[PDB]
Amino acid sequence: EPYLSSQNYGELFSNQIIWFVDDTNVYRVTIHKTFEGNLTTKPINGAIFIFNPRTGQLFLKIIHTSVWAGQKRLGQLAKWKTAEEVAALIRSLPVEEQPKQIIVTRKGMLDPLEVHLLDFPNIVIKGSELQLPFQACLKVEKFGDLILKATEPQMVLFNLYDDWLKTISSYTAFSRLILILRALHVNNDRAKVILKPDKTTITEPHHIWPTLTDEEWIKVEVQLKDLILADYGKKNNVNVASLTQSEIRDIILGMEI
Ligand SMILES: [Cl-]
Ligand code: NA
Ligand code: NA
Repeated sequence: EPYLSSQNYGELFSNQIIWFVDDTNVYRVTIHKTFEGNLTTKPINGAIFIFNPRTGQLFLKIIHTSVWAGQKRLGQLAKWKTAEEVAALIRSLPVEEQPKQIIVTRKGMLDPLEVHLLDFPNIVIKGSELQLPFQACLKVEKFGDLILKATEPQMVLFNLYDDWLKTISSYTAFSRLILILRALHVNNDRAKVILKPDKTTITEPHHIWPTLTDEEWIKVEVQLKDLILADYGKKNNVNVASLTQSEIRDIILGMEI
């Protein structure tokens, strides 16, 4: 499976078009109370996240619950549907915009993609030793509201780097994005506080993330990193002070240490 690693991910920022494909939340449920009072779940709209780490481009394919109607083994179906939708997107693009590499968030996507991309034999499909939680996008109201409200499947295009590439590298933007996503992933409440340093902190309507000065981003990034390491340390009973620089890099990236 896992070719992408914390020691070769510099590759991500070169000339080949690369997509991460996350199928984690294609078939999706929410917790709800039955009015009768009891706790249980109900299926809600899902999404495929398809992400280019150099450009910041996000293809968001909303999956309406109607696809599940009358089907068994929804976990399996979700994987096969994701592969079908990724293949469809590739075919819809001119050859010069088609990816050369697909990196799957989950190994379960390896085989379905191989089968659907049988007519694109030179596309490399690989797993990742990292664990980049694109699912944390669901905790961003913009995305959470859009997916939940959908009445039909649809593709919506976004960019997860906002205007950052005007002043910082893809690597630096990726590193910022991963800090944001992993922080949201592990502690939604604390991350959103960190991402709102001033009462005047706002996000532009055409953006995903707050408008912050260069200096404000530095502080945010320190605080997010601090949150991720403390959370990890608590979960794994490891003292943060004991961590090496390399271990810290691995933790942020979601890699096993
Ligand atoms: Cl760059
Ligand atoms: Na992984
Ligand atoms: Na700026």
